[PDB]
Amino acid sequence: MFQGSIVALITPFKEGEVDYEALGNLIEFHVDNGTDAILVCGTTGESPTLTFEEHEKVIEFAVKRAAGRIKVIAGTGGNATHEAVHLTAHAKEVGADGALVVVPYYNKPTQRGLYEHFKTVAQEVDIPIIIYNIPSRTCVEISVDTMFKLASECENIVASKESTPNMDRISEIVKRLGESFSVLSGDDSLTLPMMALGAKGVISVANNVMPREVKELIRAALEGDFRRAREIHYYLHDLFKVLFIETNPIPVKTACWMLGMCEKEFRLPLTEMSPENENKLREVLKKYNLPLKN
Amino acid sequence: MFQGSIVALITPFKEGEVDYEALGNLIEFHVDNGTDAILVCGTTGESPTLTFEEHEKVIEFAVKRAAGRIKVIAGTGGNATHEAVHLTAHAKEVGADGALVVVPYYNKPTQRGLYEHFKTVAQEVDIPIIIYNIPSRTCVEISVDTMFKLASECENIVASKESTPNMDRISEIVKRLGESFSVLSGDDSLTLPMMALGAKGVISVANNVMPREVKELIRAALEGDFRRAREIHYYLHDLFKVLFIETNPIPVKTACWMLGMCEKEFRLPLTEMSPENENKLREVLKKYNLPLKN
Amino acid sequence: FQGSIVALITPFKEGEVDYEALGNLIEFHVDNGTDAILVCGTTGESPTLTFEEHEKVIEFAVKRAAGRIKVIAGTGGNATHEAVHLTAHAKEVGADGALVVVPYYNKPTQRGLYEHFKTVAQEVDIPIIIYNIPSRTCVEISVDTMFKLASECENIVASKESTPNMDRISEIVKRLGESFSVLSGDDSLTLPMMALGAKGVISVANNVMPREVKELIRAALEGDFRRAREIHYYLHDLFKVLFIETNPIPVKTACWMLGMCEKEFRLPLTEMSPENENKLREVLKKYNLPLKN
Amino acid sequence: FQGSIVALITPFKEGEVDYEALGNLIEFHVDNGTDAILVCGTTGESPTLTFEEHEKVIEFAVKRAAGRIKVIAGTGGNATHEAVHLTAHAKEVGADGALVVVPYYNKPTQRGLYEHFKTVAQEVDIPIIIYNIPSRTCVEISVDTMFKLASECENIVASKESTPNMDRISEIVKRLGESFSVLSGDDSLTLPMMALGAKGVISVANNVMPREVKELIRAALEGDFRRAREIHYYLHDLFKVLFIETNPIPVKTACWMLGMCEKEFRLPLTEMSPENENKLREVLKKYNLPLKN
Repeated sequence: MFQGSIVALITPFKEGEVDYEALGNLIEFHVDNGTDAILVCGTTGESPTLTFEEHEKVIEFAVKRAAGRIKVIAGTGGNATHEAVHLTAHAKEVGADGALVVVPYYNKPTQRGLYEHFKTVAQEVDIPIIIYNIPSRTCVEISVDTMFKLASECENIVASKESTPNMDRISEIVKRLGESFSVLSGDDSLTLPMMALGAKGVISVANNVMPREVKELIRAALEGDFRRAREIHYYLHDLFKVLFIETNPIPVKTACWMLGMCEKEFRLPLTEMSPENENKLREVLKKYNLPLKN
Repeated sequence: MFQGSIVALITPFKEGEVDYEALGNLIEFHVDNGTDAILVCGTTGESPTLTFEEHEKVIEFAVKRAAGRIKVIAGTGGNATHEAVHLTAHAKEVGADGALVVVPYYNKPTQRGLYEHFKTVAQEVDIPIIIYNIPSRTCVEISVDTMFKLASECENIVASKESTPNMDRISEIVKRLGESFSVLSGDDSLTLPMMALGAKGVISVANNVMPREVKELIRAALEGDFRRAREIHYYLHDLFKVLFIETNPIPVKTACWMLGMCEKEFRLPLTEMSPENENKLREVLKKYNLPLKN
Repeated sequence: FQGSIVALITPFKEGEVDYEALGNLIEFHVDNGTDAILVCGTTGESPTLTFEEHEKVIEFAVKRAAGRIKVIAGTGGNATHEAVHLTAHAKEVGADGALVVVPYYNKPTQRGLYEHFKTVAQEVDIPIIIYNIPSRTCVEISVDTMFKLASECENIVASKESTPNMDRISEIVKRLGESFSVLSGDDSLTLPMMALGAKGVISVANNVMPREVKELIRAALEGDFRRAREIHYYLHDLFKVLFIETNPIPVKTACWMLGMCEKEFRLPLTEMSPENENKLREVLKKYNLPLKN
Repeated sequence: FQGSIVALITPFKEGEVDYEALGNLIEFHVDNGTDAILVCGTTGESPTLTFEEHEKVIEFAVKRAAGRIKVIAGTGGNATHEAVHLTAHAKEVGADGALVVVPYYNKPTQRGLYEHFKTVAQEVDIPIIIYNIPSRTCVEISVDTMFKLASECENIVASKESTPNMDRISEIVKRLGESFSVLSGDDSLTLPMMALGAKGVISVANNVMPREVKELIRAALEGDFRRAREIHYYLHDLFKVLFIETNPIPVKTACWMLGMCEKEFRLPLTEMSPENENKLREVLKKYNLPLKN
């Protein structure tokens, strides 16, 4: 059921606090632009620097604002199982449609550890769970064997956001976990090839600024029209690349600021772009004829 | 122009010499199974252990025996420019339809060195040239910038065999180089996603064993029917994987032996598979109900 | 900061920090000559300790140590504001230094890393040790950034390097002051790093064979690498087995066998596979360690 | 095999091997204390030399050196039959040893790696040095395979290790005999590898500063790492710049600047990017070297 165009929403900041009015407008932005679901408090949403309480407040707020018009997925994981259980329980409590649980970063648990982590959370909270695999950030990877064991034991574990350049891994997951499981692209530039292999959508960064176009790419792929998919993919390629000229979400939050959707404010260790890179970004957005407010 | 199902043909040996009887039968095998072109003396053909002379002989043998019934591409590269020019000139003289020139391995030339290497070969020999990029073996990669410059300056540098797991590189090549350039998959398990991005075919290891099925996969992709492409892809997945249980071409040549197409003979440093892996290979081939003779 | 420093494990007992075990651990190192105790590091399962447990463990280590042994507090994370607060607390309770890991997971730009450490350093007047371990953080603080940081912040005085790149060690030693201190972040690399100029090690092996490791350090610091090699190769098997599974799984299991703590981890960490635990036991018995479990 | 060994460049002139220049290079090393010369190695552009030139260069070197300095012949490739014949030729013409690289590009299995070296070693009674450089060959010979080879063939006596993994060096030193010799395959890692037990280096840097490198090796062999460190750090800038571009592009260019050979490579190798060549010149000037070009 998790499919289509999903946006990894940035978390607006103002006066060093979560900017709820901007977040609210961001939600409306996606409701009227065709986005299928919003992921709040994810990596792109700067969850590392959000307090545990801001996490629960943002999730609760998003659910209330969206109010069923679009799905709301909450980023509820970390590298501590007990903590992930509590936050996932909260998401369940406040009405979130699903929980995105990242593979534990930094402490590099064994595969048995990864199994017990996800199993513990899934058996504790009756909410759809999406595994989030991104080795380039977590410095560890959940094996397909482990994913298979997890999806088989917990009807609760239904999908995986894959931020991996290995198409072979996607093939393995699609083939082994079967049709009731859903693979979601964790990288905009790889959505087309991943969907050609059976992925059901993408949890996108580019979605933050060009919702309609990304949505179109997804529908073309879902329809099996890859001639049209390629057309959109190559048109959006420049955007996909520039959004990563610096560590995500630095570029995407900066782009949203340029479009007047939020304040140009991050929380350390994240910082504003280098003037040179920020100008490259502005120039790319202009080529797409986006209405820049700042 | 170079597209479809192309086989990276093994080079059969017998009594420590090239087995021309077996090589001839291999050519017949591909002529009546619909293969689009035969590539001889590539990595899968054990070019590393073939003398310059055997290279020359295998290429002429392939062209003459093919007798115009199937395209013949000659593997003519190495890591020394002078000899690459010489062998490529030979391929041209004996009527090869094209030359596959690998990115120099081991000596890791600079990008300028790669530019001069390929430019020299292309300008000296008027034969269509396919660049062969495989970083996992050569330990260096020809940048897209270098490829763009070469393709722009040399009319006969028309394609690239890409054995890379980076779909983004494929996107970059398709987008930056003309519609007049052809990208060929250099990895059987990656053919589907690469063609979804615009690749025109594959220089395959698997079609040595199942040419009809692989061509069917290519046909579906070219027609844009990725639903059918996926069915073939996943059907052939076990085959694609087992053929790399040990360094290519050890398993594929062993598979050809089991099918009775060649002797189970390699040239050191290559060796026969371990008894255990060989048995695992046989099990996979039986699963595909292949007519094993050995 | 120099010598044999131990990246101490954090004992657990039925869901909570085991302070009696931790207390014995402190005396264990006071009695064996260890130069300093690092609490709440990766080896101490910092990832699964709440913020309150961090500050609690840090104060407990300082107060129970009572100046008998130097205490270093692991106070970093990937959020600058939190790191400042925890580092301030370490300073507040009297820790001798603060180990601040390079932000993990969010991969800050070098400018971000600069501002991260600068902020903590300028806010808390306590000696700071940068902790670089790319294999876990998935990002690396550049030597250019370290140079700039050490040049501007007088209290940024050292770096724990868990890197297999000896060239990076050479660049740091060469570019940063003679005063700056490079501490090995990998037991297996202590000898080569010290031959290059490193001042010591923040070890994992220290948790079970404090005297032998201290011996390795002394020989290296004395310039007697003939002897350092003798100790290095003798402890080689120990060094390797301690990483048969993700650290601190092996070392805590070893401490348990030695009767130094309960066999309890916090998920996602788990007990070793029975076959790897058997391997660990065999190695320990080979060093004739008095196992109690 | 030990001490300071030079991976000699191969001078070219008008598309042919420049024997006059080569002879002078040999005298240069006899005059400056180099322990052995390796001809037709990666640094000597073996990839672009014909089998014929390989034979010619090796025979020329032995005849010129005439025992005043040891001569090691690069005789390997990724084809076993070919390596046997070239190695046989090296022994025939009087080479003191043969360096056989781990097969590149075709990625043999460990069994193939075993058979490759075993076949060469059993066919030719000449001391053999294994050359492991994963960054170029794209495969690595495991310590297990090395152990099996060294145990089986008395003439497989050493390994040139171009790896940044000190743990691999420790493993080789500990597992293989005291007789087996590990030689650094990277100038910047000679110090740490020797601190671990390596016996010398097959260097690129001593092509231009033979005396200084020799002193580094001597200090290390004597166990005086304080002195080894000052030389290591003194030569760091040189070690670094010699790899600003793929070796041997920088070192051959340096030799040309020193007037030791013509500025000529064989494609696919090319002259340095202009900006990089200028950076190289600056570094050599900093060392006050007598530049002729």
